Amino acid sequence: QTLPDISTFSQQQIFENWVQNRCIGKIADSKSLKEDADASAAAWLEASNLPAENFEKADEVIVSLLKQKVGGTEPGHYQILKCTLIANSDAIRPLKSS
Amino acid sequence: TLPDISTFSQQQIFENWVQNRCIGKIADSKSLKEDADASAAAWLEASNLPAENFEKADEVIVSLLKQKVGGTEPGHYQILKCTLIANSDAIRPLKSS
Amino acid sequence: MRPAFGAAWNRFKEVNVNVEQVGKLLGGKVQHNIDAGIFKNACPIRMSYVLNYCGIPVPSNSKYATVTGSDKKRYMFRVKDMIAFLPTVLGKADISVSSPTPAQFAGKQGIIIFTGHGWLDATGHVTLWNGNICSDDCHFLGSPGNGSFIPTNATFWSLK
Amino acid sequence: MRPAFGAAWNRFKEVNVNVEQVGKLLGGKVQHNIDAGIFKNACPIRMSYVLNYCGIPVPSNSKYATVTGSDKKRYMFRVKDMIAFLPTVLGKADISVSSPTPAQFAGKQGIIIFTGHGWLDATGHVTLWNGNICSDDCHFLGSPGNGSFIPTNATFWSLK
Repeated sequence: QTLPDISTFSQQQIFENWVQNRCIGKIADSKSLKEDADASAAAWLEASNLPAENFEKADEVIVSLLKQKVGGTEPGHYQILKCTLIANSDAIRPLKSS
Repeated sequence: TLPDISTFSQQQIFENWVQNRCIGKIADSKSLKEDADASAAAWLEASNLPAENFEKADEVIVSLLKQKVGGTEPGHYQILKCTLIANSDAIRPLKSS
Repeated sequence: MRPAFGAAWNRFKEVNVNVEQVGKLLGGKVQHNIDAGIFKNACPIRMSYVLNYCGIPVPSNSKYATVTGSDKKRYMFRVKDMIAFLPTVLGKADISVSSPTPAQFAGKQGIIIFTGHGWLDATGHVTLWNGNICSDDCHFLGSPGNGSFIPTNATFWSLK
Repeated sequence: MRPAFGAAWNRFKEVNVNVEQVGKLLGGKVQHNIDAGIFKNACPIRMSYVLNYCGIPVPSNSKYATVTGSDKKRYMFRVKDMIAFLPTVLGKADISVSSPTPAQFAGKQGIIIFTGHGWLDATGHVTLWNGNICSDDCHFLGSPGNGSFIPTNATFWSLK
C-alpha cells in the first residue's frame, strides 16, 4: 500500500526525524547506510521551515548526546534507540522553534 | 539527559518499534541490525499492545519495504522509508488492540 | 499455594538455553515470534514455562500479554508482566529489600526478582535462587552480569 | 530587469560541479554545512550563486532560508524557496505548461523550473535552458536523469 507524504508530518516531527536520521548516520558502521541516512535527513531538511542555524546547533547537540552510553539485556549499545531519545530530548527541544 | 521511554505515547512507542524493525531489515551492517532489533525489543516491552499486533505489523513491514522510493540523491532512501512505513495507513490499525 | 523448589529448578534447567533454543523447545507462536526476531528477552518466557509445569498455569488475562506454545499453554513475553503477575499467584513476598546483596538471601531457596534502572528493554530480571546461585544469572549489587543495570530492589518467595 | 542569459550561463558553469566542489568554491557557512553533510541538494545553491552574480542579490528575508558564503552573500538551501523566490524578482513567468516537453520551449533561452512528484527531497529542479539543453540536466517528461521524478509542470522566464 501507499506511503504517507512527508508533508503529512508536523513541523516538529519533521525536525525530530531530521535529528534521528542524522544520528543514525553518525553511529552507522556502514558507508552505504550513512549515505542513505544523510540523504534521508536532507529530505526532512527541505520539508522543514526552520532556519539553518537550528540544524547547525542541533548537530552539535547530537555529537554531545551521542557520547552518553546506554544499555539493555542485549550486549549491544542500543544506539538506534538512543537516536530517538536524542531527537526527543530537552536539549534538542528549543531548536524546534525559530 | 535523555528522556525515559515512558515519556513517549503508546502510539509513538509502536511507531518506533516499526521503524526500528524496518531499519533492522534494511541495514547491511551486522552490528547495526543487532542494535536495531535490540532497540525494537525495548519498544516492544514498553508497549501495552498484544503480540498479534506486532506479528501482523512485521508482515506489513516486509510488504511495504518492497516499495521503491527515490530522490535527487542516487540511493534508495531506506532510512526515510522506514519512518514513512511506521506512519503508514497500512500500519495504523495495528496501533489499536 | 507455591511450586516445589526441586520441580521449579528442574523445569528452569530445561529452558536455561539461548532464546532460539527456548523457541525450539516451546514451538508454536512462541517459536514463531522468536524466530522472527521479535521476542528477544527469554526471561519472562522461561518463568512462564516453569509456572505452567509446576501447577501455576499462565492465565488468559487482559493484564498480561501472552502467546501460546505448541503445548497450547500461555507464555508471557514482557518481563514487566511476569513481575506484576507473581505476587497475584504467590501472595505477598517473603523478602523485599533495596540495594540487594546475596547475604540477604543466604539459606533461602525460591523465586527471586531483581528490579532496577539502566536496562532500556527491561525493568528487571526474574529467576530462581538456591541459596548460593541463581538458575541463570543473578543481578545483585556487584553481580558480574549487570552491564548497565543498577539493581535497586530484590523481591523473593521461598519454595519448599 | 532580468539577468543576461550569457552571464547567467557562464556563472552556472562555474558551479556545475558536485556539491562538495560547490562548497569549496563558495566557502563560509555554505561549505561548512556541505562538508557536515547537512546540505546535499546543490540545486538552490547553484541558482543562488547565479542570481547573486548576475545582478539579483539573494535577500535577507524570513521567507527564504539562507546561509552565507565566504563572500558574505546569501545562498538558499531549499529548492522550494528558490522556486517561490524567482517570480518575486523576475515577475510573472513567460511560459507555464503541464506535461512539459521541449516543444513548448523551442527558440527560447532562460531560467526553467521543472516541478513534479517522486523526489522525496525536492518538489522540483531549477536550472537554465538554452533552447537545446539545460545547464546541468533537464527534467522534461522522459528525461534520462529523472529517476523517480515525474514532471507535471515547467515554468520559464526568457533571459536577454
